[PDB]
Amino acid sequence: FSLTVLRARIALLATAIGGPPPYKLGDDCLACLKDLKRWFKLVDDQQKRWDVAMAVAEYRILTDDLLPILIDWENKCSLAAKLANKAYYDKIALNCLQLLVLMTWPLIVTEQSSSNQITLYGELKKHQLVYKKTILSMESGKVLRAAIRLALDVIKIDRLSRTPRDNMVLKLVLNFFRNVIAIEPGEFTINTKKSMPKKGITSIDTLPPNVSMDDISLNTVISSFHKNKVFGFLLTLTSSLSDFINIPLLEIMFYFTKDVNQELLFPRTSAGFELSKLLQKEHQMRKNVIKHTSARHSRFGGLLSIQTPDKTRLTVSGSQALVDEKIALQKLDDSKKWNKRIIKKEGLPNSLLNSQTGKAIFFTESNGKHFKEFINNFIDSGFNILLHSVTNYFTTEQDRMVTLEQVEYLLFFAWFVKYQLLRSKIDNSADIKQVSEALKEVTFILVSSLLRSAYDLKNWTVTHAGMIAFNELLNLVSRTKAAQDIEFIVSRLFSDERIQLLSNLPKIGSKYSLQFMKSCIELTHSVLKVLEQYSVNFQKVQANYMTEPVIETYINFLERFRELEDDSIKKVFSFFHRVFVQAKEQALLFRFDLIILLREMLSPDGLDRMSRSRKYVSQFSDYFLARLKKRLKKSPAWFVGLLFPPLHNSEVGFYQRYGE
Amino acid sequence: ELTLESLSNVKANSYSEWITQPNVSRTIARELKSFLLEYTDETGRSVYGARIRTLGEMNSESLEVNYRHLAESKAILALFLAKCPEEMLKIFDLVAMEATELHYPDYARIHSEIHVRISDFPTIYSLRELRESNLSSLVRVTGVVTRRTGVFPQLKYVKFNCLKCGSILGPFFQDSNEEIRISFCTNCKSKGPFRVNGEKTVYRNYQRVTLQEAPGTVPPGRLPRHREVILLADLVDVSKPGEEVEVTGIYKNNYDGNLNAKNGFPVFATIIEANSIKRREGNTANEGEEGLDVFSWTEEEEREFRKISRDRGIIDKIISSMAPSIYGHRDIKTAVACSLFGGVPKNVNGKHSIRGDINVLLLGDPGTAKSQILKYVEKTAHRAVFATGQGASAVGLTASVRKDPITKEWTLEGGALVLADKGVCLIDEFDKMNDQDRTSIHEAMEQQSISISKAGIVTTLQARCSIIAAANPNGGRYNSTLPLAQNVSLTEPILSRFDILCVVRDLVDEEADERLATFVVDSHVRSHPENLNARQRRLQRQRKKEEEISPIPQELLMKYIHYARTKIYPKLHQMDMDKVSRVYADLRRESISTGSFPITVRHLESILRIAESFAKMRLSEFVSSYDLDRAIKVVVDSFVDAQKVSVRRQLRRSFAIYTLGH
Amino acid sequence: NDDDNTEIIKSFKNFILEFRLDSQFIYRDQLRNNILVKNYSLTVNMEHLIGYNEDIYKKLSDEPSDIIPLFETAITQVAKRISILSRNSLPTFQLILNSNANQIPLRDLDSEHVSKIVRLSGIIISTSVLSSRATYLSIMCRNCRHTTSITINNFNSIVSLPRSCLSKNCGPDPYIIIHESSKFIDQQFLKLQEIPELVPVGEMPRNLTMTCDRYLTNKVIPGTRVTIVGIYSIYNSKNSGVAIRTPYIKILGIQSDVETSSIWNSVTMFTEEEEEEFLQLSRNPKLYEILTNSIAPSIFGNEDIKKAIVCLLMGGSKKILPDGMRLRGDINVLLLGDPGTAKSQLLKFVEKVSPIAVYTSGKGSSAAGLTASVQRDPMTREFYLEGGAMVLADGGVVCIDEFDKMRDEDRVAIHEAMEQQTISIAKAGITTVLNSRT
DNA sequence: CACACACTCTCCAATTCTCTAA
DNA sequence: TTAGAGAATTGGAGAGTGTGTTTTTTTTTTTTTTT
Ligand SMILES: Nc1ncnc2c1ncn2[C@@H]1O[C@H](COP(=O)(O)OP(=O)(O)OP(O)(O)=S)[C@@H](O)[C@H]1O
Ligand SMILES: Nc1ncnc2c1ncn2[C@@H]1O[C@H](COP(=O)(O)OP(=O)(O)O)[C@@H](O)[C@H]1O
Ligand SMILES: [Mg+2]
Ligand SMILES: [Mg+2]
Ligand SMILES: [Zn+2]
Ligand SMILES: [Zn+2]
Repeated sequence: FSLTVLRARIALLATAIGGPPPYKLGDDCLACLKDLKRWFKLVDDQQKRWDVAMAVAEYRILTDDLLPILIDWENKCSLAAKLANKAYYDKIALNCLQLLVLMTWPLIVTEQSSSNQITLYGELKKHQLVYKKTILSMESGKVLRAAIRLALDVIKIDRLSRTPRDNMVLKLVLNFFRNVIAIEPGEFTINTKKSMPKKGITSIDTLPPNVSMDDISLNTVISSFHKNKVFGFLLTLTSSLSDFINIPLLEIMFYFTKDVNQELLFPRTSAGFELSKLLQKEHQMRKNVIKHTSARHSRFGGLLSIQTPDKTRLTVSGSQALVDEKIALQKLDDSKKWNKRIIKKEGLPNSLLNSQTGKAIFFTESNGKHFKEFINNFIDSGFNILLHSVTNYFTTEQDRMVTLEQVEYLLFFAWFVKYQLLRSKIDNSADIKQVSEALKEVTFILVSSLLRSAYDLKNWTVTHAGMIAFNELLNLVSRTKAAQDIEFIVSRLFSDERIQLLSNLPKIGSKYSLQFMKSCIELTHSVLKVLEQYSVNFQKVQANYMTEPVIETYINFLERFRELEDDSIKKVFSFFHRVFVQAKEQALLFRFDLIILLREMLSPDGLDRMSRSRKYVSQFSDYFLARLKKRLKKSPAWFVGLLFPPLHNSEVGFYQRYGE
Repeated sequence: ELTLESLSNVKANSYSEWITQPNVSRTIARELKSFLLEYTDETGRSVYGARIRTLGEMNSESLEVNYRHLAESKAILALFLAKCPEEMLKIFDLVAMEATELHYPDYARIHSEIHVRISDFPTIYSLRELRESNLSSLVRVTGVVTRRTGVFPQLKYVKFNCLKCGSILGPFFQDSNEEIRISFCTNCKSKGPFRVNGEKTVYRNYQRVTLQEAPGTVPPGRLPRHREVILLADLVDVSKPGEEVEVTGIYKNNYDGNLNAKNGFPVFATIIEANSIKRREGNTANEGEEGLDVFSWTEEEEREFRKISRDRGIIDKIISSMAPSIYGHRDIKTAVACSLFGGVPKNVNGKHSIRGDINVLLLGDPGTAKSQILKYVEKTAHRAVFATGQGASAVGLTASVRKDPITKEWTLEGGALVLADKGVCLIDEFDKMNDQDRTSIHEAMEQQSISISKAGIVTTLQARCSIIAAANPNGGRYNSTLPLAQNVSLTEPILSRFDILCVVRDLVDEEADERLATFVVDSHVRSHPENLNARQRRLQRQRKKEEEISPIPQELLMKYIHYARTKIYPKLHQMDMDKVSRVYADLRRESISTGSFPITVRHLESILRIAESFAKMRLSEFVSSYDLDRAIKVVVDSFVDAQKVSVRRQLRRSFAIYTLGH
Repeated sequence: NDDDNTEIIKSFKNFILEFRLDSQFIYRDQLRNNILVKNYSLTVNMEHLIGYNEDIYKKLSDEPSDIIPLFETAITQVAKRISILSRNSLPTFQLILNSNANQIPLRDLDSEHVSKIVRLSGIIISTSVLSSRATYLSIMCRNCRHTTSITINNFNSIVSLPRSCLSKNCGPDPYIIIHESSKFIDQQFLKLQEIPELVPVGEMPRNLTMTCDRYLTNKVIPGTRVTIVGIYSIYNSKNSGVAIRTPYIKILGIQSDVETSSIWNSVTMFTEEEEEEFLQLSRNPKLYEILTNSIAPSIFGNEDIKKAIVCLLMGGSKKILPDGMRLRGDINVLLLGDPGTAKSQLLKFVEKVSPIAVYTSGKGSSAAGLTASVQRDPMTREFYLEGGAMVLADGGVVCIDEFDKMRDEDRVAIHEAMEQQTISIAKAGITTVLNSRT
């Protein structure tokens, strides 16, 4: 009975505000706006119900009433700003935007959260997408042009002349930008209280019919940003950095770039050439597929017996097996219906924290061109200044930072410092000094301390937020060394204290997500190349790398060849290639896991024949087989020792791993 | 407290959701009650107050609410009803019950619920033009009824009893389209068998009629589409099989596994839950009229009937207003008017039964407007059926048996004379039907009952028709020098049935030709399609054109005829039986010698029946002497004018003494 | 519920015992006389039940299907009291009701009147063969052989074997009926068609399934007009909407006007006073003129035809000679003549006055519909005969109006049924010689 | 009816896990 | 850090409740419109 009364009040407020067909402000509009604000605030935190927002979304208040308020105020604001009760006509938009940011606030569910919040999270996440869907498509999304008025009114006055109260207005308006663009589809929380049936989840599309994946992607957000001029707003806000406009702004312009790769920026009928190439690749893989299918129908009945050792007469069907004995053996292998158990595992805005390499958001060519220059202009305007502004705050309240701050800060830092270096690599028009300002000693030691502290608390996500920056630390050290003593103080503290941390993560993180494993291989590849120009010892750092779990975690990445790219396979294979003659530690490489992956590599079903990956790999595997034959021919026990793991006995450790 | 303006500003995204809001529901109910209590038309009287008075007076249970009235005032409510009728009909039914309880307190004892029959829906569809966009919205399809199941009681409020643990389940509303689903019980989550409770359960009537696209509106040569129509309580048995009706109702769809299996696609089955039914069979020329019954009269209409009936010479006005756009032929018009009003069907002590309907035979030369008069009669009469010449078989005129394709047993279905029961049956080109087809209407035209004893079905249907047949003389021209029997191929048994036999002659008189040509040219000019809003301006133009030729309006003439037929039964108390006996004796004496028209006792009863029809025309409850002298004149004139020209003058001179005064 | 049931039983028992109009206990005497001739029933008038105690009538008319079995139990108890010396095996008596309530037209029986008592009139068009409904159902458990009994009331509410061993699990349905110890009663399905004078305008007559029971079976024959006092009940036959229910009437009293099966049940069921009245009538010296003057009194003249119609109605005397051949005793009359001479009115009157009569027109009548039609049973796929006009009118008169309009191949079928008075059928594997003494 | 299918109800030993082991 | 003693959980066979069939429209009459 309480819920339907709440619905009655929401409907009563809906018909009290007014409507169209020009929208009309009803009597006591401010009073009803304040009443709605008070009710929503009371039910949000004081009572923790999350039901008033639901009723508002139901009456389509945000679309039918709230948006037209700002749209109707926009023309009056333009007329007043071009002509040359303004306070009453200005304060009306304040409450509307305060309501908008409150409803657009992301919803977080944890164990401490009550059942109502988790129950309504799945029913309100779709409405969250609805809000951003209707906002972006509302006549070029001009509501953001009205939003920036709620900031330029306060920022216009002198910064030293700021207001102890009006200062919260800037935070409230700024939160709206980061809230609207952080809206992403949620997860279908399957009810796992009982065993699931012989069929899985039917539909994973968490989108209401009014919401389409076309109209909610970050491409739409970036197009709306460009068409609403707010690029100038974001540039001018950063141009006047010289506190409260730093923490929100850290993620206001980061959300749409939290997971967008920089490779799509440069291509390296224009879109149709890649279309033709992809058609060629899929034609090749389909051609490889049909090599197994019989020339005739399945019911042709091709039966055979393999005269296997012991004169066995095992019967396996299939005319395909009559072509090759290997096909018959594979049909023998996959005939078994028994399988083992494979164990498996975002609380913060989804991104690298949960995005596979192929999740490249489609961009319009014009939109891509605009976004290419927008971020470059931001870097040329205020990048290092913004970093130095938050350097002081980062040095304090180390234990007072919620896990959201690390994931929203470290990813931003690493992504932009990586983008600057790749942009400088592709084109020389950008100086390295534009990113060289991040080599400050205090910033480096603080970020390293955060990375090491995240290890002991089992905060794997926060630690993965740190490796992505640690890779670019070594990359930038190399870039500023080759293109050149400031780099020494940043790249000499990893002598004894930091070697354990970098040499332990690969041995333990192999039982987690793919990206966690991908971080460590890049770390090792970068660290093996930064020190090559000075060699504290080349033969000593590599000694701690040649360990069996390290080889296991490197070879576990190779099993995903159906999705590994040229560089992903290149780094993994080059790690073993660079130690073939420089280290000569191939004895630990003698597990069957690498041999079966080599068989998969050279097989046409794996790597592409026309590409430039399988040729050098095939030649190196040809040499690998020669090494295997030479080492196996000299030890009969090594024929079966190749399968079993190595031993801890003293004499055999040098007898087998080194051959006396 | 929302104004009508808020109702137009939907807050809930969906309309059904918008209507279901308690505040919006209360506002809509209040607005509809205000509309019912306060709507007044041009004449100033409250339409729905009188409608509710009539509803309660006859325990009608159904309130006929015109859609045009709902659209003119509070158009947002009309839009809501036309878009989401499922809930608007419930709200408006509750409002109608409240209004009736206002006029008739404690009416819930007579009828618990009052249904609303929306009439005059603007957008008329056909069973071919329905699409998915019409789902769960009011439609007004038109088609001919094909099948009709029996009136099976249907569960209204199912109150199941749990078998495992509980004993009471919620009074679920049956949707009349899909079976009620119980699923997990409330007393315990465990599932088991369920069955209804006979203690507190109410039933409603249920009939599933199968509409089929009318052969008139079907494109020529194409197969006709068809949809099943559910007739709920108070709507059952209102559409006879084979009749053509216009069905207003919600166009709903329900899922059935059989259809999905057959078609292989997740396709649904649609069905129309009828909200009102108007029959358009036998009045296909009556477009432009309003209401579910063209022949229903309001209290003011009845007062107007009683006011105009008291006029002296109302019979002449009614006769002159039969075929206003057909010049001359006053004898034919008189005969048609007498047939349209009919006589009183007697029944002596329950044993002897006398026919009470007048049969007319129009026999004459071509191009004398015999078929046009028949078409007019079809337009005017309440229940009229048109059948022509060879296109009417013996069993299609009266009754036929068929093996039911679904149940596989012999069933009896009526024909033209049953579909026109207590109406008129029009047989154009009477003389061109097969003899073994023409003889099939001998019983139904005198005994007024069709007797069928075929395929083990021994029954006697009832057909109180009134045949009006247009014939054509042998050779195409009526030879005045020969008797009637020599001009037609019909025999005495079929010629004696017709009370009035009008002989039409196409002669050449320059004055008559001039007058007829002037009338025809004037009528052709008047009927030209190129000859304060649009509706009442068009109505004013129609009345202006009508008043030129027809003294009494046609839309009022139809109601007048229906009122006289269904509410008047004149008696022959005050009469001079000696005059009728003398007339009959003279008729027989002159029939046997120098004549061929058969004069049996049927022609004696024809005088009484025609006198009763004339008394009906004046709405009188007693046959006056004038109404008897006029019937005698009609009968003797029809007898005389069918005689050969040699003896016609002598016969007229002999019979002049009975028609003294005119 | 035991206390209320016992109270109702005792109340109606006291109604049986105490009711008397003037010095004669009507229902005690009727019950004893019925028991004497092995007529285990009781024809209870409804005015008497209202006058005795209107509360009992209110209870009965509220929920008849639950109260009537109690009244039958009370009748059985009174029968044991007044026909058995204290210190059994007496069948449950049947209650036959007689009412004078306003007749509800057969088409007016709608959602309301369901489970109510309705009195209505119609003409029977079909009578099923006798079925067998169980009353005492001796029953035995399949596994543990726990024999028990079930008693059936046959007034369906709107019972089945128990779904329990009812005294190792024995399964869900452990009961099999013992057919050598059960007791059954005969039940017949009728089919009522509404009066031809009561059908609405332009509507076909409507049928209604009906059920008799015990002493109300074999009481009517097709074509007879009856008035029924029954319970307009509901049953869900599994033979096309949703939640639809096939309606039917459970008969509690039939009041024909033409006697029972056969004529007066092939014998004389004439009350003594009316038999004496007939004897007094037969001695009237002008009986011939009285009978002639009362045949279609509205038809002037036609004295000779009225006399011949009287002779036709009475008929001759049938003879069956020792050698086997029989001589028919029925009179056929043909009325030729000019139109308008009231032949059809005479035929229609004869269709009324005659106790058994069928009116048919020559035009709308076929040979297979006049004598006998071989029809295929929709369920069993087996051919069977359905009687025609000359079988319905058996023992009476069939009036064939418009005789000369019959097709030449249809009029021939009457040749045997008019003289030999038997209908010979050899179709679809059937070979029978029916009887038509019309 | 009963044999075969689909599937809810129900259940211990091999498979995983983290406290105490070497 | 290693070879080995302790907790802790849940999938794969099986007890069991309820299903689902076989199951049919031939051939023969009777009607009706054309032929
Ligand atoms: N002698 C008579 N007495 C009373 N009414 C009569 C008499 N003769 C004829 N009628 C009436 O005249 C009409 C005769 O119609 P019907 O008797 O049904 O037809 P019919 O006499 O059989 O002639 P058919 O059938 O066309 S050959 C009825 O309305 C009778 O009431
Ligand atoms: N008296 C008349 N007044 C007006 N029109 C007439 C008259 N007689 C005949 N007509 C015209 O003759 C036309 C044909 O008439 P029709 O229906 O063919 O008569 P029939 O079938 O007897 O030949 C009609 O359109 C009608 O308008
Ligand atoms: Mg014509
Ligand atoms: Mg006749
Ligand atoms: Zn329950
Ligand atoms: Zn048992």
